[PDB]
Amino acid sequence: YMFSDRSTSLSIEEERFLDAAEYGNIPVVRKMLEECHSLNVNCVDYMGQNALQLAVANEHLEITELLLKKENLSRVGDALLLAISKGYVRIVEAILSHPAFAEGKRLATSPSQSELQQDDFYAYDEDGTRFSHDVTPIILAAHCQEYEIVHTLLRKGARIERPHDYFCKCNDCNQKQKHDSFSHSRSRINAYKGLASPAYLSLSSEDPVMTALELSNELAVLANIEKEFKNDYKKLSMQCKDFVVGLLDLCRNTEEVEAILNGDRQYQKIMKRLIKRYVLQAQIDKESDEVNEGELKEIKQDISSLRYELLEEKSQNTEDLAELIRELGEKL
Amino acid sequence: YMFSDRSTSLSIEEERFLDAAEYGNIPVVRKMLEECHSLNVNCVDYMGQNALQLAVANEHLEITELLLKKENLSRVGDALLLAISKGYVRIVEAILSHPAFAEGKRLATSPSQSELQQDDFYAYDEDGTRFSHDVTPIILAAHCQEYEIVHTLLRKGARIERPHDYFCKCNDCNQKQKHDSFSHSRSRINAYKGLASPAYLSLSSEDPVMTALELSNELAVLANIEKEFKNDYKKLSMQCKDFVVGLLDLCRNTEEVEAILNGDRQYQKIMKRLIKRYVLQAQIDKESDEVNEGELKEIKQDISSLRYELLEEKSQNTEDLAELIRELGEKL
Amino acid sequence: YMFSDRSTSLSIEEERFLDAAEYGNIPVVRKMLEECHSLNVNCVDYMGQNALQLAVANEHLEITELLLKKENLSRVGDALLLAISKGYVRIVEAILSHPAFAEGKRLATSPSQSELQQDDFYAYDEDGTRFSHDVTPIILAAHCQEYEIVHTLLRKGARIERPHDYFCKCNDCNQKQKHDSFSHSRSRINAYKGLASPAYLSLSSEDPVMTALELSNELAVLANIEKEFKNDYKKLSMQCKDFVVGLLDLCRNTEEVEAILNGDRQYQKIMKRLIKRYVLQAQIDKESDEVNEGELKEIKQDISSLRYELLEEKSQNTEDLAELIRELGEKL
Amino acid sequence: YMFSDRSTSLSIEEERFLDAAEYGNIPVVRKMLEECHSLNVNCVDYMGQNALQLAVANEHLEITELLLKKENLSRVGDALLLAISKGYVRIVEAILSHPAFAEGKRLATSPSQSELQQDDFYAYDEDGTRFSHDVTPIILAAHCQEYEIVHTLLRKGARIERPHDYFCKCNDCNQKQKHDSFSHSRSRINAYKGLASPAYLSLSSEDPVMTALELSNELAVLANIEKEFKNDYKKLSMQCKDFVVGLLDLCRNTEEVEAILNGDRQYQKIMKRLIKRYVLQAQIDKESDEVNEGELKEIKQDISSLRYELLEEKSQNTEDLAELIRELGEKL
Repeated sequence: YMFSDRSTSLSIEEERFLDAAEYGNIPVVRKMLEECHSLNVNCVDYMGQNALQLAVANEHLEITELLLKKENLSRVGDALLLAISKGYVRIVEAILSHPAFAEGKRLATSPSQSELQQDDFYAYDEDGTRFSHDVTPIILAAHCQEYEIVHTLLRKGARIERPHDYFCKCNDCNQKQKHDSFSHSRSRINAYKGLASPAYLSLSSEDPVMTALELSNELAVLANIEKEFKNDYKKLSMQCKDFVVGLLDLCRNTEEVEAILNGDRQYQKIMKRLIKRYVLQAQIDKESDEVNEGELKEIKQDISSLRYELLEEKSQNTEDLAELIRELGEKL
Repeated sequence: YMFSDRSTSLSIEEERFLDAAEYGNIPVVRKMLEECHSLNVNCVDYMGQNALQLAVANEHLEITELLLKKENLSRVGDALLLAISKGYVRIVEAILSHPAFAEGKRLATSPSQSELQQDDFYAYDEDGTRFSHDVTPIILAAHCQEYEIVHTLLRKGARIERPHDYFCKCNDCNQKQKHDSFSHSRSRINAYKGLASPAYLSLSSEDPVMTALELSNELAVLANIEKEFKNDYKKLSMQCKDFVVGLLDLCRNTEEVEAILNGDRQYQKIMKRLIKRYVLQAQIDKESDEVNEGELKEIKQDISSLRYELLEEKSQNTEDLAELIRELGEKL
Repeated sequence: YMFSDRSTSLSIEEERFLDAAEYGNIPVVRKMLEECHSLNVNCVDYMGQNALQLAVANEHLEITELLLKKENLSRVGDALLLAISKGYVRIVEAILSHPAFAEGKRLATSPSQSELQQDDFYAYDEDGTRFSHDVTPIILAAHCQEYEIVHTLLRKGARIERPHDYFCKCNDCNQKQKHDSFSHSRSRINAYKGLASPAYLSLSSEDPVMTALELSNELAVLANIEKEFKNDYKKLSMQCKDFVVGLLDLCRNTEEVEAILNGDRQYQKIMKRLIKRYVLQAQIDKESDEVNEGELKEIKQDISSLRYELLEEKSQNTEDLAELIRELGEKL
Repeated sequence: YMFSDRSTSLSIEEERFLDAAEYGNIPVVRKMLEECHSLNVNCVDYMGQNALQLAVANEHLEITELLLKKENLSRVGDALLLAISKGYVRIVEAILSHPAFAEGKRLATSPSQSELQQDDFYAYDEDGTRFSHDVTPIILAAHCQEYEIVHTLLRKGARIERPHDYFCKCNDCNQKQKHDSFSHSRSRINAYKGLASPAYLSLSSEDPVMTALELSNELAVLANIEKEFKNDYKKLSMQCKDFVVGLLDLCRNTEEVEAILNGDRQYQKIMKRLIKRYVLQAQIDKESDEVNEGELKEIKQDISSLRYELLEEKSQNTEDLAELIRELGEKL
């Protein structure tokens, strides 16, 4: 009558490996990755998550690099999605060095259809995604509003494609509408929430005030036309108006105020100054929010990882050294 | 006129051992457990708590394993109850390797009556329990709503037995009613709060929506019938309705919505997907609560434990090494 | 025009010593305490506080023990008051091993008058106290409501003496009234706030319900009689009523409820059980408050202390070892 | 279409150096500063910030001292402004040992005009300041209300010059008014907010009650006269009234109350006592605010810095030692 995902009982090797991957015990993971050639690294815990997922979820960077050194690894895309969703920057910039993300071939790609074609890349528990099918890395990065990850995914040449019209009549949109209505509406609202984020507006365009105003008007039209999610499509336009008002408020000089209120070389330079000012201001105001439990969980896990590394390092130190002095003590 | 539990004044050995067990000083606890054969490990502090209780209450895993290596230890069940009540996962999974919990013979057992028979296992200060007598580990795990501990205690084959009817007329229930009324009503409301937790509902049944609805109706009937705790029995049914509404809200596909709203292979697979989705969502929303003082207390105690371990380890390192180079310096 | 307490500019020795005492740099403090015989350990910072005060204020236990090894130290009583006011338990139990607190001769002593006689023990900046003159350690411990410190100061045989009547007519009270009115009223309200704390009520008497009720009635009489602080004297009686209601609420058995509501061997045992239950419950509810900045300041200072200790320890390690291998490399 | 400040793609040397400066990896920064003579230390990240700015923004003191050992460094004044704005005390007291702040020649200097003359000292991204041009270090220290930094900048002999009259008619004020109106009004309100801070009032004058009252009346006059920012000029006067009321509330003796309410040797001593009492009280009440995310970011970065230092130190330890025992093992 029990709910258990792992139907097969877990061996002692997989148990020590998964607790070591959960609590960042780096050197015994090195030992298990080297000496044990019967160690299935695609093992799952009681919930059904991989050692890479357990390593990413607790912010251990070193074991994530060490696991990415292996090549039989799976569910890497969901590890990237989880690291974006919690906002671990170095884990994202280490996962993006995997060969599956070499040319950007999986980051935000509409010609390789994620929802229509069973690509099966972003997946966990071989049965479904951790988010919607329409959610791609840069959409989730815009949803979580973390600026360094958005800039890294933009430097990889991945962007958010604007959704189609409310009645586009092309057979792709008609087929995606006919297969599921609620999923299609959720895809549209998720892509528009990704488009209306201050991170993507600040880092993706060249005239962010113009793009923000056009998006606000377009979201108001899709608000009053569409009946499902009729209020959230107005909240996104309110977020765009909030973004352009925050750009107005961060101006110091009267030249900056006139450059925003006019919009029209010099304008490119003053917009590149104001975008940087707004990014640093929003970074401070994200650093001035109250503290949730997950950050202390990260700190306690990093402390335990430090404990394991230092204890084993000094133990292997005294063994490797006392061997070489034992050779003396026997030799002399 | 002073209140003091330990009537006997504490020796210097017991003082150093209890401060070392309070602040996680691992190696001097190893030294006191080895070199001192007159060390009563059942010593109590000023409050009256054991070294195992002081070690569990501050989250020191290593000294908890080290104390469980000993065999004259007492009050292990209350250490398990305290580790469940604060939610230390590794301490629970290390305490459950003790031989008193080998076959599950003490976890959630109604044929071995905890309230009626003086089992005296879950006890502190030889005079009473840290909770009610009806509180067993999985009931407290459902009360604290921690999912990994509930899954571990369920894998041990322990479950919450449903309480009897409001007038069962069997002589066990009549005797437990005649011995104490307030204690019996508290036992009933504690067991029903354990049954209505989202952790036990999500991890214990096969059709959680059906069990949640049946429990909500049963709790509404026991709400309007019983006069004592007349509102809390409605709050539990409101929690069950909140649980089934949260399951409805976490659906993505229209197939998932239809699978919840109908209830009737494919349904087993879609329920095993939705239960995992709800578990991960509730884990995130538990990780998004504000921070209390006890977590920082845990972090400071782990930092002090790390300090003691590293300082003594490098000190014993330089002594063990400088001895072997002193043998040279005298020999050559 | 500048405000500066230290009129004499600070030498480089005193500067390195005071920054090392501020940030817990243990080994350079050992070096400065040993090799420098011209080091005035009563030096003050820019504010005017001693190295012991700076060491206590940031929770460094090791340098506090090291400074208490010295004997020319001053302002120890204010260090005890500061450690009580922030609630550092081990620093208090280490400061109470100083010879000035050997027999309890300074803890809570009315025959050695603190306000009338210029004892000059609890002092900083040679001009005044960090609190009122009537504030003694156990009064401040009752004000901060920390239970372990109250129990430690009670085991030292220090207690809070009840203030006199509103018109006592003894020449001591008349003289203390004639010297200052506002100071005398503040002394009375501070001593009554110390008497009405749940810590002192729970740890100081044998029948806490009777003492709490008598104190609540006495505080209501002094509320309606006295005009100055007319509402706070009612808030203390409300705190006493809150304490006895919390004792009523923590009862499990009907025997415990009847033992509270009656008050009259068996009653001594059941009160010693309920007092322990209330102490543990209030300790949990103190550990369930939100987090202030000072705890993170303590954690960051302990981290920096750990960094300094480990870095210097491994540096002195490699020097002490490489000397003894250099003797070889030159000898062979 | 991408927004990127660093138009030149970053080399692998600059990448390893900037990630090492971001996450406090001290020894590889030592290695890159020594062995690489083609390392442009004025490199910028994706945002456009220097290695000194990235090192200051995450509170790494050791790499900040190490970078200040170099002499081709730029944007030091904005590093000082950032360290003041986040309130890192040791980083400020280490940056003020740079030769650009030797005699106080850049701290708060009106004869060397910061807004009128293009001094280009406090700058980032070669295009603008992180704050207004009128913002100098002690004005920002008064804005952030951190007392140790205000005292350090006051001991450097830097002060806040009072702004001119609302119509001063001198050609400097007329020219600064004619060049920009909004910038001039922002400069006036920023300087008056710096003057009305409790830190500058408590640490800069000799009779703080008189200065606070004169400033409150002057700010009320500039409130009712000036139309722009008409309410904030009243909020500053309300802050001055709050400051003098807090000084009244912190009095213990009736002599202290009479010394405040009169204002008129003995008065100098009692004001020097009350100013110290208010400073310590405001320091406690700043340490009793809720916790934001940036403090945990500082703690996690210090933990990672400790990890890097200890791991490399023990690695270089075992290499340097095993070389000298290898010389033996080959020699004997």
